[PDB]
Formats: sequence, structure tokens, C-alpha cells
Amino acid sequence: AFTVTVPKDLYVVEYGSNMTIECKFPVEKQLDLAALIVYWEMEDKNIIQFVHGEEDLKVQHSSYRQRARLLKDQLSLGNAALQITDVKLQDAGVYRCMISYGGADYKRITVKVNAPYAAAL
Amino acid sequence: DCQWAAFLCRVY
Ligand SMILES: *CC(=O)Nc1ccc(NC(=O)C*)cc1
Ligand SMILES: [N]
Repeated sequence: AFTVTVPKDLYVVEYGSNMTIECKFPVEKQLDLAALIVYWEMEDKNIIQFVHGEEDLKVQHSSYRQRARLLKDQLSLGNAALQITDVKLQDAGVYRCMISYGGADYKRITVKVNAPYAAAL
Repeated sequence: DCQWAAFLCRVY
């Protein structure tokens, strides 16, 4: 079966830094945009909605608009990579990647936000 | 999952 996997299911990310959490999905032949759908959510907030290459800034929850994007270059490698800039304490919690690509699956990723004392923040 | 449930509908 089509399986989505996570290299890390727990991330510790610095307050004020950028973070990229990743979900892997199998891509054998050249990636087909017409078959690919990727959703990222956390606690009922819509973060990424990528439909056959289509996206719409408006559906993105306001707390993530202008901070969150899907790294397009990574998709052809079978990597659904969510990048969030300027990590806030409110970003800690559980994220869901849901991928449809000749089959469908999803994984949960847990993000912890820390503030190292000698870090930039 | 409700999110998972809604996602399968919109896709399938
Ligand atoms: C718990 C829950 O929300 N189930 C749910 C939500 C939405 C949908 N959407 C469609 O069926 C098209 C199904 C189940
Ligand atoms: N479908």
C-alpha cells in the first residue's frame, strides 16, 4: 500500500528560527502533478492545501499565512516539506501531513519549541 | 480523524 513515512516524528525547533518538517511519499516514475494532493494541518488550522499544483493563499489559516509554505522543489523527490519561518511558541503541537498520490495516507508530527539561552531568538 | 475523513471526500 501507498505509505507515508516521517524521518522524525518529533522536532525541537528554536524560537524565532525557521523550521522544516517532512513527510516522505513514494515517487518511482517522474512526479505527476495531476495525481498529487498534499494537505498540512495542525489542530484544525489549514496550513497547506496543494491540489494538483493548485494553492490559494486565502484558505491558509491566518496564523500561518505569510509564514508557511510547501517546498515545491522537494516534491519531485517524494518529500512533502512544510517550512514555517519565524517560529513562535504557539507553533508547538501536532501537525498532520495528508498525501494523495495513487493511494492515500497521513502521518502526525510533533513539534516542540525551545528557546536556547545562547541562541538568537 | 475528522480532518482525515474530510480529506478523503474532497479527494475521492
Ligand atoms: C468527524 C467528521 O468530521 N467526519 C466527516 C467530516 C466531513 C466529511 N466530508 C465528506 O464526506 C464529503 C465526512 C466525514
Ligand atoms: N473519488
